[PDB]
Amino acid sequence: MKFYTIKLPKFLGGIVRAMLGSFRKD
Repeated sequence: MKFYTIKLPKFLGGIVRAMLGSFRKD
């Protein structure tokens, strides 16, 4: 939540947004 425990650069950050951007709740 606060930050990813993974030392990733923006893995989920750029990707997970894509997932949501594809979900489009409203």
